Amino acid sequence: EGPQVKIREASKDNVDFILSNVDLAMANSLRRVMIAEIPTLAIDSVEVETNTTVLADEFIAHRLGLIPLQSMDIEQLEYSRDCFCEDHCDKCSVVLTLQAFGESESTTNVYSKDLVIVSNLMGRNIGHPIIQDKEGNGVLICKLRKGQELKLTCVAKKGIAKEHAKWGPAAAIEFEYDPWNKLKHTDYWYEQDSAKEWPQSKNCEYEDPPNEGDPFDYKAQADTFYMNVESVGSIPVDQVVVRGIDTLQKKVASILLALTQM
Amino acid sequence: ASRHGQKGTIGITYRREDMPFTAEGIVPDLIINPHAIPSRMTVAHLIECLLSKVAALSGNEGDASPFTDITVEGISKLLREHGYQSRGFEVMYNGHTGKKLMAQIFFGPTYYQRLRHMVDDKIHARARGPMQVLTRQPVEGRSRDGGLRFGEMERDCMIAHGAASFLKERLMEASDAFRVHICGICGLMTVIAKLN
Amino acid sequence: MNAPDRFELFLLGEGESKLKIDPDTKAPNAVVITFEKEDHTLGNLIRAELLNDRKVLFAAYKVEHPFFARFKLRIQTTEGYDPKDALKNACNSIINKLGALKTNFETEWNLQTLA
Amino acid sequence: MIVPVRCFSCGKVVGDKWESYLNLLQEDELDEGTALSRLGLKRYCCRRMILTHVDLIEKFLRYNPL
Amino acid sequence: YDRKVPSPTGEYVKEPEWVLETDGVNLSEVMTVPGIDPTRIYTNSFIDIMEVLGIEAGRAALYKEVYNVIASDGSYVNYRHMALLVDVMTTQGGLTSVTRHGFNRSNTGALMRCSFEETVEILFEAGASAELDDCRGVSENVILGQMAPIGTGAFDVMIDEESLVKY
Amino acid sequence: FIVEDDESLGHKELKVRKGHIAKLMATEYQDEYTWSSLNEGLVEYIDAEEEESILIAMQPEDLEPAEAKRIRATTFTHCEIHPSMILGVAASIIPFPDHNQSPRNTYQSAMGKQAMGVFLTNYNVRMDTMANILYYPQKPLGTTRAMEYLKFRELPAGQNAIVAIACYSGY
Amino acid sequence: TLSHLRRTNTPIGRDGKLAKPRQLHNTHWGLVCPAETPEGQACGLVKNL
Amino acid sequence: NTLFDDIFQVSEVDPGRYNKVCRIEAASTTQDQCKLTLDINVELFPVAAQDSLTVTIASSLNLEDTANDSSATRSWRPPQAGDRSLADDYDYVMYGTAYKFEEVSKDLIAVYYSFGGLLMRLEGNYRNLNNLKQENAYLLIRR
Amino acid sequence: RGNLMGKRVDFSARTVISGDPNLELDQVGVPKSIAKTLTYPEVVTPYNIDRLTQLVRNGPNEHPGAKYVIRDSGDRIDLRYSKRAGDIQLQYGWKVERHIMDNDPVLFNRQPSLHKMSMMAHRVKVIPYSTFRLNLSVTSPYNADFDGDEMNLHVPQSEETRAELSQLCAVPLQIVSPQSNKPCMGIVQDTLCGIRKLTLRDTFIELDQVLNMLYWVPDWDGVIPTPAIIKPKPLWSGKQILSVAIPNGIHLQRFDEGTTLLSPKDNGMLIIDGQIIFGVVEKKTVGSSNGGLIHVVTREKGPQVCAKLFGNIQKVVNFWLLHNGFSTGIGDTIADGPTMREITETIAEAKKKVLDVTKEAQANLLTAKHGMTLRESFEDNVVRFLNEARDKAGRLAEVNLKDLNNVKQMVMAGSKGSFINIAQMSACVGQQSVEGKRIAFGFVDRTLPHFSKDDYSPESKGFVENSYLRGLTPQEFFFHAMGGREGLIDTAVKTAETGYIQRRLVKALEDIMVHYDNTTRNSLGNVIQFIYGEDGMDAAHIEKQSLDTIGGSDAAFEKRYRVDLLNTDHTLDPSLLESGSEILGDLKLQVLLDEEYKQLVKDRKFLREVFVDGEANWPLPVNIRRIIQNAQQTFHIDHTKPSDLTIKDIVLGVKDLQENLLVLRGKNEIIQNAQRDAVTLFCCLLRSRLATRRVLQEYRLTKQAFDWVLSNIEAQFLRSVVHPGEMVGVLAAQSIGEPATQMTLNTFHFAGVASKKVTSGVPRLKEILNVAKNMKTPSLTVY
RNA sequence: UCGAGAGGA
Ligand SMILES: [Zn+2]
Ligand SMILES: [Zn+2]
Ligand SMILES: [Zn+2]
Ligand SMILES: [Zn+2]
Repeated sequence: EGPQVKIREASKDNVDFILSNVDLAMANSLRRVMIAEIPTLAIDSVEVETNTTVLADEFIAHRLGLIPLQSMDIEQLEYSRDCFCEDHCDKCSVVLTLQAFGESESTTNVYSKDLVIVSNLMGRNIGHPIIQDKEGNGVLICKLRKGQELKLTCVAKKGIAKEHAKWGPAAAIEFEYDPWNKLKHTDYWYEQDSAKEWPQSKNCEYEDPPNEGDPFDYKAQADTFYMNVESVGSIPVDQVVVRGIDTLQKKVASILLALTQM
Repeated sequence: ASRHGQKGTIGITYRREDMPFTAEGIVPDLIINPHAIPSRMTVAHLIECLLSKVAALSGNEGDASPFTDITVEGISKLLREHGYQSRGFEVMYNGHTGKKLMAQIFFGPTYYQRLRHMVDDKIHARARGPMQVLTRQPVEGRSRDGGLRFGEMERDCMIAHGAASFLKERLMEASDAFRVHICGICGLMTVIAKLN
Repeated sequence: MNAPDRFELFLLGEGESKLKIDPDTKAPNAVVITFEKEDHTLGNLIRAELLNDRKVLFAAYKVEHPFFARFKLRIQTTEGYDPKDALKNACNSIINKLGALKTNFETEWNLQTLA
Repeated sequence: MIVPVRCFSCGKVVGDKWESYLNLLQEDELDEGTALSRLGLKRYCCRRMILTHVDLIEKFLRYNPL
Repeated sequence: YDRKVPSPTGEYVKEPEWVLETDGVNLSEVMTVPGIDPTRIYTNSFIDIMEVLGIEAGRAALYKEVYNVIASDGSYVNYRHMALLVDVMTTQGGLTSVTRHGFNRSNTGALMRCSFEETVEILFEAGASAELDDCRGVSENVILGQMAPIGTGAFDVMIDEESLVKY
Repeated sequence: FIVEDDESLGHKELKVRKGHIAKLMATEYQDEYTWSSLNEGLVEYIDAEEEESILIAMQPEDLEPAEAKRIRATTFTHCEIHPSMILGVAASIIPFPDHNQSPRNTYQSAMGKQAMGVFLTNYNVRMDTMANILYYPQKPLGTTRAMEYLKFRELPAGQNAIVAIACYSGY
Repeated sequence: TLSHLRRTNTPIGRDGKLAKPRQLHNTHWGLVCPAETPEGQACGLVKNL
Repeated sequence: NTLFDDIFQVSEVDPGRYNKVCRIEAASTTQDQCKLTLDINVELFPVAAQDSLTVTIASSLNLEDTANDSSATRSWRPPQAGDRSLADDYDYVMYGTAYKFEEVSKDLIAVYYSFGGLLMRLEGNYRNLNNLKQENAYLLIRR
Repeated sequence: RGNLMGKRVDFSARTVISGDPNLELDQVGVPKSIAKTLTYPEVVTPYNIDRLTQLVRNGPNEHPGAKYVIRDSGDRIDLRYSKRAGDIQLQYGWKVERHIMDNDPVLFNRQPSLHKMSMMAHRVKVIPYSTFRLNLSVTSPYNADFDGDEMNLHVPQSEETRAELSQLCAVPLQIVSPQSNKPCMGIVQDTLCGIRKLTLRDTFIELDQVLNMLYWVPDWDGVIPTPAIIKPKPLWSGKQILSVAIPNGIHLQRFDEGTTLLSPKDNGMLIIDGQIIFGVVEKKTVGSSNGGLIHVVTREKGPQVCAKLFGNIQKVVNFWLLHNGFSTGIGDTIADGPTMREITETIAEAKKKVLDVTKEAQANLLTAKHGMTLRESFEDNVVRFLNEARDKAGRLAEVNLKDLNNVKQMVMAGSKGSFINIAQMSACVGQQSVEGKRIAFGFVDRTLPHFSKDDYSPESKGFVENSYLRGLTPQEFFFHAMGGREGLIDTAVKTAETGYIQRRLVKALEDIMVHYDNTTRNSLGNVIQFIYGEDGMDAAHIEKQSLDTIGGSDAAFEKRYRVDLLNTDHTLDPSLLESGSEILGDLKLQVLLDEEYKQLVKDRKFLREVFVDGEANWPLPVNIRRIIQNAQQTFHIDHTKPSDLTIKDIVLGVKDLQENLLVLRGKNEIIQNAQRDAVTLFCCLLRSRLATRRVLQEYRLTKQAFDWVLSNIEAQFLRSVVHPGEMVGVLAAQSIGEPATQMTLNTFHFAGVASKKVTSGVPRLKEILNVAKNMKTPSLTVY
């Protein structure tokens, strides 16, 4: 019914596909939104009780923000600034706790398996650290030996990646179009051969070669946009793409809405 | 700075979106300029960009080294077999529009290093403050709130410019300044201070 | 510090509407529209969409300075015809084009299983 | 100084990955290029992140606490 | 040495000649040598020329070097810049040095002189032999921090009476 | 190294052989056969003066028998270990200094004193007037052999970051 | 930290007439670094071993 | 109104360090005395030696006006979608502006044009008083 | 030295400078604090109160504010504290220490400022992030690379001190350097590296991208042009779209290298009425050059017009370039496979060449040159072969490399790159030498112990056969490491030496100024000159003009200048003039055409005494080879129609004008004689240009067009006169300090004239200024 | 404060 899509292969963390009947600008704008303007959740203010670890109070505080948390029910949660509470709360904040003591004489490793949510869940899949380790203890924090202590109270708040890269649930967007380069948007630098020196792309298989002899297309326009989207875990790989379209028309819905207002 | 003597300074920061990307979706950790290398003649840099990419892709820590029988043609062969373009150049897309960039940016993980010279500890601005104990002119050093010394040659400029009145006030109230009473007969600091 | 806040990039300030409509005095039937709290992300897909209309005589966006997230947008159209409606239609058409991909892919993911 | 969480260029999580990588070259006894091929480290920016990293934390730990 | 010279037809044409350059400085007797042009014959050292020919032929040979010294690296400076300084060293009488001795012992003002190099040396020779200061020197107005007779304070503005009543 | 004219099975070769290597490697494996064991007369200490009357072989491979890549008397007294050993501290940390212009490396042999990273490990316990550390330091991707001895792979100066030789606006 | 240790400062006067000393002498081969030197002031006077 | 009508035969196709464009030399059928230097793109339009290409110059297009101190018509309007037709029938087609009116030999003349970046030279006569001044003029090519 | 001539000052600021394309030529990016940390005083005037009270109530922290409020008395109300810090009565005649604002004239100093420039008046633009933003094109007068480079300041206090910056020190005022009479600034870096790729024929910009390029010009009228084609896709020529930035009402002509009025290599430059006709843009076209667009733009249009163009070009060019892109790699400096065999065979003939000559030196059969010793003569021959090799081996890769190579493109535009930069990097380094001489034997008879005694071979004497691409060998390394150090060793002293010179000059200079009678005097009244620089002209107004008279054969001067009304073949076709036949065969009107030719030929012979070198091109005021080209564009003169004036009008008109071209007014003969002596050359040029025949044969001048030219040339010349009060001698001090700062940092190779070559730059300049009787260069030329 | 050393571009 207009712009068409075909999934090449789809995994638990990655989705490869093709895009037909699409504008190049809208294609590049799609990745831009998926990168930054995607609403997530992560730590914003790490409160400290005791720290004896060889890492600076702020080294740790930084680390945490980067630890992924389940953001499946992101929209239900409200932005802290948009909230009515005197700073923080359940409807906008997910309090966590990281209590630790190097009892084991060994190199006492700390992971996501060590942090506990101390706020009300509100019966929603949100604020859960993402574990992707075989032994079931994802994302390493720090290490302690003997009398070394660390007790925290890290607090999660909404936010998009345009504020800080930690709310970036797009691990990297693989973007490609016209691998045969019929449209001729790039001038291939070569000392001997153009084709031999320049690597042939995976996306050549899914497109028609130039066959040669025929003069370059005068009425040229870009199409067939090959894309692989990688999630970090904060949100499922399917939601990543769809929410990217959702927020984009939302960021546009705002413009006309305002146009009417004026 | 790179391990070559290419003393770089930041002059704006963009995040992932605006920044250009390879087909794999790789944005550079920073952007240099093609204008450094010919005036500096920094060749070892271009191979340090190169050799580091192969060293990262192969996993086996690639030997940079000084006097070793290793050539770029030897490096390129191992990079060509690694799938990537042997010359180093990668087809990049404009982070803004998506439209392919006519020129293919040299992409490689050159070992960079942060320097102990930061702007926040370099900056200063004084609009009247503590004056020298003997000379009554602004003090020295940003710390003790010390004013910028308008050098001998700076004066030479306000003279050449024909700014007889700029430097007339710049040497006075706009900096040092002074009011005295002298004898008409002797022309010395000899009149007894009373006024009232 | 001197550097600004990261939220200032997307949030809206003290008395600055997401759009400011003014009339370009240089050329007739032309307008200049500033986008506070906004970047290429929109302007680019707005440039591409406005071009596709036949009544559009001119369409160009300009990121003033990469310091401040505000781009001006100049639109000029046919004599008599208002440029706001040219923006209004395209703005809606983009959502119609977007909404199509939101659903096409939604069913396409159900169809696709699994790894 | 602990395995740097998420790559700086792309942005893929690198916390859990240490314990696996550090053993892989020992429990299985193989090269880095094979370990980095596995672990899902596709693009080179993610690949370097661990390989080029130095886990000094380990040396700081052997200093008696206080 | 190739030399552009006018053909009888009117046009200027490349007419080369034989010029013999040396590594010695004696003009007083090489000029007296027959079979050589004692007009075109220029010595590197202008200091000889000034003594051999005369101060105006001296200023002439002073520029030639001053010019070529800048013209060397293919650098250009508008005549008047070099033709000022060159004239500066000659407009005294003989040759003036552009160092402590040459110009800092000149007719110039005491406070305008103690600015360059010799500071307490020029302050003692001025007070003992009793001398006045024009208060026209740049360094003088600078020291005093008063309206210098430079561009902006060269002339002097006064109130007009004609257009005061008029408006 | 010391080079000698006699070789019954060959022609000429330095007093150091393939047996002495394994002999040295054994000490390095356990942590007897040392540099003090090279008292043997396989290496000599060449003074600033003693150098006036001598003949050193550069690469023992390039300078030994009868008869693309970079441009290539037979009365040798001594031999060179490696031409990398001609450079000081910070100069060793420079990759392919041979491939680079000489003053460029001279400007770089100063930047090393401005570098961040880790200068020690104790620092936390060691109270100091002004100290700089790196959040996540990284050893170089490109390595120059000498670094292994200078402990640069253990205590770095920066990170390996993706450099884009670009013209992305005018900043 | 190492670079401050393997270093050599030189004085002035007495000698140093129509001589170098700064310019990298042939005899500096292997013993002294050909590139380690501090620009301007004491350039070629302070060498790194 | 028209200001030229002729056909030219391809003599030389010269890139000269270039790629997207080619320097072209041709000779007229109506007069052997007359010649041309044509600068022309290839990517979209390919060129081959010895070919009959119906060439034309002309000024502003249409039948009415004929226009009253514009001069354009003022600025520029896009090709719409299928509305309004000028001399669209012709193949390649360009727009440029003249500058030099070189006096060759007695009757012979050479008029220099600039198509933004591209250039044009031509010889012979029969053009005279109706050829140029106003200097702004188009270019047309058929089959 | 440190309290009177240069002292610590208030209302000054220092922080790291940053490049910016979106900043104006005459702009400064003062940090959001700094302009908050600095205060300008304003009187409570009715034209500011509302803005001022708002700013006072805005206080000393909310960006635009005020720290102190001064009363009618000696009271200074400090709002940082105070009780009524928010109130403030605000009464007339009161002072306000207000925080600096956008477009606020301010003094900008890049230490060390030598010349008049490097000390401009940048109008403030307050921005975030802790760095002093500055324009890219304004890196030429300061000579500052943004590599952590930090810059000084001084904010003016009175309205009068501010008026001095605004009206005398403003950045476009200093756009032309009176030093070399040519521009101070031009297009650089990306804006130079890009524009070449943009201005050509192989470049087509598609409509979508085009529409924005038009909006990016803030001066753009709104007039969309017509694509340089039609075809199935409407494309645009990079030049055509750049011609937008070039203000309409300007015509440029170059003709360089090839140039055939239709060049295929896009040589030279032609711009007419702010539109590109044909050619490519290089350092010669845009960048600071003695006619390179900007020079024409300022002079013809204006300084503000030019300052606006500088920004226009930057923003537009950079826009296409951010979207087109650019890079350089290892491949960009790689020589071809067959070229690698041919580049190595270049050294094959050279290593033979040296040996064949070495074998001559060993067998005593060497000729040994004049003055030079056998040893000296030999070394000079061996040094020639080494250069001959590398300087050609450099051309061996240069010509071999394709145009798509960005390394070649970087050099082809200018910006950052030279032929020697490619040569050493790609082909070969060459021989490194200390004190001119090759690597001497430090050890007895040997350079290194790794080499044998008496090895005079280039390999052992310091030659580096290898390229930087190939890498160096230990020997090659230490050898370049020796010669490379020497470079620094001397250059450091070279830069410390130029310092003492600059002061010596400027000190001895100071008091020297143009007085109110064109008399260049000083503090005393000691006359240096009677007319400034022998003409009494301001050095910025002067331009390199060709005097037509002096050149050509005597036949061509007669064929172009002799007007004989009485002749049939030596008269004017009445298609040129109106009264052509009614004035023909005239005897009373021919009087003047002979008298004109008397004064016109008189010049050619006098000039030939002056410029004995037969050179016609000289720097002179009023660009007449333009005022005449201006009429043909403005008045659209025919082409077909005859001249609306007569011969009596030309000959007298030209004569009557000369009278009005005054410099000195003084009644007495001597001063009037001096005024004639001052104009002398200008008239020689004027008469060469306004010859009664020329005016009609090629020029085509009407009455309207000619009378306009006479009035234009008069005001332009009277505008060109020097400004009495000009510190002329403190000036022409640094307008010699600045050229001397660089130069010697490149000087080296070639003997024979070994004395003059070594005693060049600064070494011989100490000798000159100091004026000491020491040889170094005794050498006299014998004619 | 004062006088010595290390860097900045
Ligand atoms: Zn409440
Ligand atoms: Zn008294
Ligand atoms: Zn008293
Ligand atoms: Zn990564």
